[PDB]
Amino acid sequence: RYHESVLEIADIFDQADFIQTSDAVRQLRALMPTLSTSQIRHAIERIAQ
Amino acid sequence: YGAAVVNIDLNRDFFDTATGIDLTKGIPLVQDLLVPIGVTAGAEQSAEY
Amino acid sequence: NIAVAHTDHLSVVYATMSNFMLNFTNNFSGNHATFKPDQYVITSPEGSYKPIIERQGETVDGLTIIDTSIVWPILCQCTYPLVRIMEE
Repeated sequence: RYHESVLEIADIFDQADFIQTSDAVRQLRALMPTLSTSQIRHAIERIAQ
Repeated sequence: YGAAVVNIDLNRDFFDTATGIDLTKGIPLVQDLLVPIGVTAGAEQSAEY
Repeated sequence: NIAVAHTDHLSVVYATMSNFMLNFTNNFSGNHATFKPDQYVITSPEGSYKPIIERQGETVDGLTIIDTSIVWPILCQCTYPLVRIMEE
């Protein structure tokens, strides 16, 4: 009897210049599709472009 | 007189096409930044928000 | 870089393939310390003894010997539909 579930680091730590935990950023991430590292890299490359 | 409706939009003049943003739909939308993998074509669209 | 292709795509091909009709044996319990294959023979009082699994060494089929080196191309020279940017 248990529930396996993900726990974000933001939901553990809350240091101001370490782990961004603004509810703004929280909900904004909640909007994001699941991400691989290649996806993130594609994002950075796009912003840079 | 005769202004039917007055909205408060993000300013297109500031968030120009040079930003990559398209505001014609009433939300910011940027193509090919964050984008899901493993999905049918046209499933990428919501992530543009 | 390739880990999503493995976990979040290839895993399903394994999960399907395990349900295929002719994949009839239980290959592995996930416990290296304890698992042994179930072993069967066709066997007769008259004296036949035909083990289903047996060790005859390298065969003409080319399935018996395993080059583990295969892991390298898989890590370092394969593309995947998930990596990358979108492919159906």
